[PDB]
Amino acid sequence: VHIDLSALNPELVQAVQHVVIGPSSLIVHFNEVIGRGHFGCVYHGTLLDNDGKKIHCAVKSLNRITDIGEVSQFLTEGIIMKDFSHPNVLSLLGICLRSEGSPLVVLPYMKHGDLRNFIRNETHNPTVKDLIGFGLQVAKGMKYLASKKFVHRDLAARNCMLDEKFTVKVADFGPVKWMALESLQTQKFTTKSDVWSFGVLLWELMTRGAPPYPDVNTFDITVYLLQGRRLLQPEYCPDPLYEVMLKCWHPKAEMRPSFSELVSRISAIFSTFIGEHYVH
Ligand SMILES: COc1cc2nccc(Oc3ccc(NC(=O)c4c(C)n(C)n(-c5ccccc5)c4=O)cc3F)c2cc1OC
Repeated sequence: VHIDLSALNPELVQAVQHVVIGPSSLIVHFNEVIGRGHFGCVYHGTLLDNDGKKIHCAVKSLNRITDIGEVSQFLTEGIIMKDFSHPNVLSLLGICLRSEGSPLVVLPYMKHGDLRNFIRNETHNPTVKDLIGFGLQVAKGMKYLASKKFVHRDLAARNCMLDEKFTVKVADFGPVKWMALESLQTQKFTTKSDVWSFGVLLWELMTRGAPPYPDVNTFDITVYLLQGRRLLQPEYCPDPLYEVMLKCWHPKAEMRPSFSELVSRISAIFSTFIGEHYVH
């Protein structure tokens, strides 16, 4: 991969400079990988500040970026994300623009990986409170994103990260069994469609990572929803939380709760529960 960085626009390169990091602070370990490939080609990295203080990070290689249009899109994506600062939204540590090799994305290392795999792992013992807690953290990261007027487009348990402190980090912003009714038939995406996906995400949490709609095909989902059928209440899901889920799957997007309202409602439910193995 050889990208001509001189073909990039002067004004956009200037705008991206505050997001750029390079070999004077970042060591990429190209011989050691992270994960199975859902998040792409990801390597271990180490970022150092001016005094030599080391930070563990994940370095993603954008191997499909070939032309200057794609690099330009990538830059702006980096600009947008670098502004974001919330405990429940994954940080962008920086990006690398290189003359040789694919563009790179630098994120803080997430010890416990993604949320779906954490909750499916039978050696972990989250309580009902723990799972509600994880859902509450997702809602707050989504509340911040919605306040910044950003549409996620791919919200699901698999796309939320878990750090060493068990802080949930919403990620992969910027999957038909997760899509709102209106997204499936009009291809439109809004904060309200993110709300539907959050409902499915909550359902995944209470089932500890069960696959949604196991007995309906991906092409039969639209009609299933139009017949007024919904995901069944999980064994460990309390009735008030199941109500929240059903409200998230309202056929009319505008009647769905906002993330502000969801944080409020889930916060109330969460406090009624006792017993937690993973404290954030
Ligand atoms: C221990 O196991 C793991 C630890 C892990 N630790 C950290 C990160 C991990 O994975 C990733 C998670 C998220 C992303 N990226 C995003 O969320 C991105 C967003 C929102 N934007 C906007 N961009 C973007 C796109 C263009 C330009 C600028 C940023 C992104 O790259 C990348 C990853 F590699 C891990 C995966 C692990 O196992 C799989």
